[PDB]
Amino acid sequence: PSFIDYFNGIYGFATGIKDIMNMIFKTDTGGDLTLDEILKNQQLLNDISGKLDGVNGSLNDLIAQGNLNTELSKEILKIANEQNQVLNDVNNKLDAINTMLRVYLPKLTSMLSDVMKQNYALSLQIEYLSKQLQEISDKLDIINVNVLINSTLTEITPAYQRIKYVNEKFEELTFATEDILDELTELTELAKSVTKNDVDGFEFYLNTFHDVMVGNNLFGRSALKTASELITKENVKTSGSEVGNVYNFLIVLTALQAKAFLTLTTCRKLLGLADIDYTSIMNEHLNKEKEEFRVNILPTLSNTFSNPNYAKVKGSDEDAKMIVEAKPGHALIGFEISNDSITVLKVYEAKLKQNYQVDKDSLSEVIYGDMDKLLCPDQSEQIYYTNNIVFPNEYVITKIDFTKKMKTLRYEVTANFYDSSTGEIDLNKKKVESSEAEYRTLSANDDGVYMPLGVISETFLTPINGFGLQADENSRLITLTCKSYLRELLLATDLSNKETKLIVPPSGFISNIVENGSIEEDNLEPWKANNKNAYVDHTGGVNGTKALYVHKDGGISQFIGDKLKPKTEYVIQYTVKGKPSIHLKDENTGYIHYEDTNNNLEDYQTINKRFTTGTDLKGVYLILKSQNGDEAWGDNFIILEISPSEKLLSPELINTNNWTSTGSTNISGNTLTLYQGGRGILKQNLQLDSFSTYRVYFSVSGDANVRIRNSREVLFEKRYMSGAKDVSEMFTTKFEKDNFYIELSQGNNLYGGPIVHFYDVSIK
Amino acid sequence: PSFIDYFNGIYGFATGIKDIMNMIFKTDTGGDLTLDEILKNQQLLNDISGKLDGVNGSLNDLIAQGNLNTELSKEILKIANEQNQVLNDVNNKLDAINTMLRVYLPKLTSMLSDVMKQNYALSLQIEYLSKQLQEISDKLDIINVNVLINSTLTEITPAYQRIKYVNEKFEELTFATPADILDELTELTELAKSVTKNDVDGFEFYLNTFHDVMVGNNLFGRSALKTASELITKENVKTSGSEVGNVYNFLIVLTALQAKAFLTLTTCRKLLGLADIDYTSIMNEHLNKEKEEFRVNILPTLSNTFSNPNYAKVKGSDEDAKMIVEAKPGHALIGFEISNDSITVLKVYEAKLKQNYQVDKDSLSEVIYGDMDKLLCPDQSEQIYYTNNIVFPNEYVITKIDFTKKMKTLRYEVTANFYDSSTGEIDLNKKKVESSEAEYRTLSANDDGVYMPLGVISETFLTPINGFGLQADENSRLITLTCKSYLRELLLATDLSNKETKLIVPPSGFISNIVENGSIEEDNLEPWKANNKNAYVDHTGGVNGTKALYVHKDGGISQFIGDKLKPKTEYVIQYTVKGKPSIHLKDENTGYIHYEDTNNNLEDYQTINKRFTTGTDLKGVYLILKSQNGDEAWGDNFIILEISPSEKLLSPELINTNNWTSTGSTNISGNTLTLYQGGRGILKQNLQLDSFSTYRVYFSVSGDANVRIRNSREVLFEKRYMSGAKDVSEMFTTKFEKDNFYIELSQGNNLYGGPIVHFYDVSIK
Repeated sequence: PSFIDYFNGIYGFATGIKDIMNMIFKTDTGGDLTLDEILKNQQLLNDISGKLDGVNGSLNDLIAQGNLNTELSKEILKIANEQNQVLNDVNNKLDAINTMLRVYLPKLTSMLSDVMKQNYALSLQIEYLSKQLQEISDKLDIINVNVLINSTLTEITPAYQRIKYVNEKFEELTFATEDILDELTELTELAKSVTKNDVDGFEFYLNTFHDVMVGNNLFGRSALKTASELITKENVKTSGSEVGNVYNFLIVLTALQAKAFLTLTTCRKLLGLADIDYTSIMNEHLNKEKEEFRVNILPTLSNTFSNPNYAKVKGSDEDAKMIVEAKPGHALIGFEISNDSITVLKVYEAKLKQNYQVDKDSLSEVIYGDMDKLLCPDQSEQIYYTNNIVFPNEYVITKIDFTKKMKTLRYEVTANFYDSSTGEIDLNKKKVESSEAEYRTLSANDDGVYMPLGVISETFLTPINGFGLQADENSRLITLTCKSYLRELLLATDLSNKETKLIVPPSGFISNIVENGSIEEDNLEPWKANNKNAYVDHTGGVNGTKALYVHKDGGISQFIGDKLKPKTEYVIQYTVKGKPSIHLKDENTGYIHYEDTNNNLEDYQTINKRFTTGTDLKGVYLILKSQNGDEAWGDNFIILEISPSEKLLSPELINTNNWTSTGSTNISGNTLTLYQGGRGILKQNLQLDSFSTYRVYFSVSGDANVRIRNSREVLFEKRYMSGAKDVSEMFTTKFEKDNFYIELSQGNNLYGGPIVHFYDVSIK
Repeated sequence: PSFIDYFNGIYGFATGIKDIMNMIFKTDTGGDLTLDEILKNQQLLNDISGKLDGVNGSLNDLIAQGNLNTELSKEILKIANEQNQVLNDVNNKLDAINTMLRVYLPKLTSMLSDVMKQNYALSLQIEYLSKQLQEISDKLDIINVNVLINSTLTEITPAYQRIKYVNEKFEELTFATPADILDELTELTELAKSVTKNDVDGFEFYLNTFHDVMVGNNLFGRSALKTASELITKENVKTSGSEVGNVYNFLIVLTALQAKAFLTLTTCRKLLGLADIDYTSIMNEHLNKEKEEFRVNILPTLSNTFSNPNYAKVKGSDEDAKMIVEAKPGHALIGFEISNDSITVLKVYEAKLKQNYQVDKDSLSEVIYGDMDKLLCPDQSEQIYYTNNIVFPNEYVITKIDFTKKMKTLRYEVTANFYDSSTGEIDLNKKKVESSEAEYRTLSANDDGVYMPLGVISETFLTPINGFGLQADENSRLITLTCKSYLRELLLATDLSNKETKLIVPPSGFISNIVENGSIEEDNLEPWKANNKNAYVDHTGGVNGTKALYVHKDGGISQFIGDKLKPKTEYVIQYTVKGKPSIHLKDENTGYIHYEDTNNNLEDYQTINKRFTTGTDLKGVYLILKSQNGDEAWGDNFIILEISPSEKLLSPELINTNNWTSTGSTNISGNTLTLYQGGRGILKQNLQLDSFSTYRVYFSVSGDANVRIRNSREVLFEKRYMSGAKDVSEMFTTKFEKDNFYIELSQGNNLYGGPIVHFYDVSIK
């Protein structure tokens, strides 16, 4: 589960905790004593009143039982009235204490609830970031332990254990809370053990945690440094960059510390103790850790991130192409390639606001499906022009083309100028391509090639500065490495202690049209059941969800006709169990776009297909029934709009009307003829792109020589000599694109009479 | 944050804390055994007692004066007895509370006020030294180390953390010191109960283990001092001091930790009214054992030389200049500092000595020099650094260091005056050493500037300088100034012998500046002043945590500094400012404008530093900070330094036409020399050259010639230019000679008759 709200940085929740601490302090419960002192005085007055009241009762009873004289009874009544006045004063004080305690208890419960509210509001972010931390930690099963790591762990685990224990137990008890003192026994014990001055108390371990993190030890290193060196390992394959991962680590550390200080203040207030204002110390710790990370950690980190995983794939080698394009004001900020059933690529766009921030409102998601065929070949070889583009700062990638001509993979990137101060991207473009001199070829192999997979995006969505593809032929690996502006955004917003705003890449598809596809909201306001059957089976679904179910003949339907397009391709996906039947059906007209029937899926199976739409569209809706009369239940309904893929157009270039001939040579329609004995040649000027590839076709008879070259560089040249029946040849252009020409020639002396012929000479 | 005050060494704060502990012992609390007596119930218990005593007295009078004698009277006796029990409990509680409030509270509040007042200065000193030691430790590497270093760290980290935290917490809770006073006393008593509780892992246990690790009584006989010295002595560690000073600073920090820990322990045991133990004996034993360990097993194996900590790329014109870093009569050089914030500047500290090389705080003059980058660095034409480490004997203190950059070479001459160890007077008995000739090193011409030294060149505490050396690395193009100190002797004589120690610390601030309150830290601008009701002290502004001067409309903040100046002497101005300021050093009389800085759209704080000269009446000059036109701007860190004048190089001509001892057929016509072919004649001229100096000989020769500048037994230069000798300038040195040097212009041939050879403009410069 991911959160769509901003993250606000460490400064964000630091200021939040400061506000909560101010809220705790401003409250004036009693302002006279503490809880323990209140209860001690309560017991004191209880015992005093009990003894005095027993005495007075005994006196009154034994004097009323037998009255003897006038003066004796008079003085007895006088002293009894005086003692009763004293008892009334004692009882007044005791009732004042009782009222103080009765206004104390509920006030403290309300304060703890108000605390826990914002504490839980914050805890979700650190929960997701700690989940990512655990994901990166699982990869540490192959990194052997070093003396540095051993020492840092043995030094930090006690303080960390104690701080985590205190925080989690305080949260647990404050949640369990929602006389009362008998119920607050555990909370009071915790507050008394946490606010206790001791040689090895809680504040001691907090301070030593900070000192071992920032590195204020006499002869100790900063634990942030060792943690970054551990995270920044080559064997560890994570989704984001190194800046992002060490930033997540710093986030979890500062969150632990801030929650600890908050629990400390809340416990002090619960016990009625004085207010110490730990805001200053918390800010000192957090800011010192931030400055450590900024000065001695961040500069030596990489801001480039690649794909974490690969997948064996086979892609048709038939001239593929795609164009990951952003809108005029939008930019590219992240990718994700999924290869469960279909090889889909989601791309995130967004408007920028300032200091490379990402506008959450404008966050859009585009889909592509040509990655399989593009990146990986099926049977016959492949070529990739490996070159990591690196645009300068202030430029953000907006368009990334992939043009697979014959068997090459060439890509061109463009970066628009982004003003850092403002959030606008002007139409000042810098175009780079994959240089020629450095290409790498994957040989034809029966098994599939390893295509990138997973999330290619910074831990927090940010603009992309550079793009590159790499290929390894020894292992047939492919990697897509991008470059982000996270260092700049951090140094500008969070490491300068200013307002931060960040977005985390979500796990699901934002663009999917089917609302409540996962069916997590128990109320099916989007969906609906026609007949009194087919309901929400909570036990079913993708483990912890609420699946849609069908029994007899009543199918659950959802209207999604409007949010579609005509003839545009779409991708359907859904997990189901039993014998289901899914149909994307239109009420008007009997057109059936997607239909899935007859699937004895005893266990949950994930079906993913592609289709097209062609109808009125406005009257279309999704339907889930049961095959014939059986029962079945599904979940995770997804319908994605994949962007149309453009077909690579190939101009003929060569035309019979552009054959500059010299000497005895004749061009008849579509045939060329060079006569032996003459010094003639057929030169033709061409217009070739910069770093493109081209394919020349010839059908030649006789001895011939052909050279496609420039004045100072030659792309292709060959004398086929006797045999030249038919030949197709690939040739590249490199950084040239100027004054290129083809020469059909044959230089000999006393060869007269015979001739050489060319047919179907073409550049495609 | 330095402090200009005699840092009395371990002996100092040791005896101070011993006195404080004895005073704490002398404090009398009495019967303060009722700690679990809430003092905030005095009024309640007093009211209850005052209201119950009346009833008790009424019952007593009834049973006494009353004539009733019956079991009724017996029951009345029982009732009175129960009321008396209640009253007696209330009165016992009230009496305990009153005693604790009128005997136990005033004594302790006074005692703790005194404890804190005395700990103030010790805390200041030890906090500065702790900052320095933490910088050093940051400059350390502990990744790849032995088993002994690892064991010492394992053994010393927990106790160190515990003791440091406990000291800081006790200091905070004491400074904390009505319901607030009693709550703070409750916090102090909780901390005291935790510190003094009977467990094997108590504060005392950690103190004793800290001592055992400092002395070497651990598993491996490895004292923490030995690992500290081994880690600080490595080549990678570059600090502003020697190994002696750095390990002594380590010892100071840790012994101060221990002493303050013993003080907190005594204060806690007294606050809880516990049996006294007299930790003064244990404190003295620990500190003396650790000082003895340092003196015996650590100090002898340390080097008392300190070099430059940092380097900076810098260039310098090939123009020749002479500099004389000297100390006034009776003074001595005790430290330097090369700062290149904006321009290269050299602070030099001079002070009179008192005894055992102790520096006098009162006499701590500071001089400034500005021609260090133009002297230590070349611009575009190579450089020759003469490198030799001088080492004077004991009782001799450096007073003058003279750099003479005659040509493209660098060489220095040091002078050391005799110093009496017993008294504090430095006689005028001088020993002069120079940079030996045979060992010079050349930096080739390179477009990129050379790495000039930078940082504080001085022991951790200002001490006299014994020897000086310049070293140069050609491959790395580095330059280092390695000086030698007397800290070992000053310590063996004062501190490690348990005697009154007096140590000063490099102030880390241009004391020489004439702008009072330049940093503007004192909120009350008694020196400065505002003409109009505007331009005030912006506390939020300034170098992070300071109080900057501000200007808005047309009222500029001014400070009078006309007197403390000189006419035509060069000065350096420096100041940080934000906004659009306008700084002017203006004289009320005459419209002369010495320094003027206007039009600087410094949106962020920028540090402007410039040089200038003064020429006016001077007595009516003052500094002014206004805003350009009408904008606003605020600055801070105002500094005006008087740089010592630099002397220009005077190079004797030496060669005069009136001293040409000619032999054979040779003729000298005015400024031309002519040797006739066919004759056995030669032109010999005697010269007077200095010991370790360089000279440049210029010739314009026509014909075949040979020239040799040599002595009777050594030759400085010799060359036969043969056919072509149109013009030639040659550098030559003298080495350890300076006696009977002569130039010979000669050409030896047989049957060559008729032609001649001519020399012109032959000069030695």
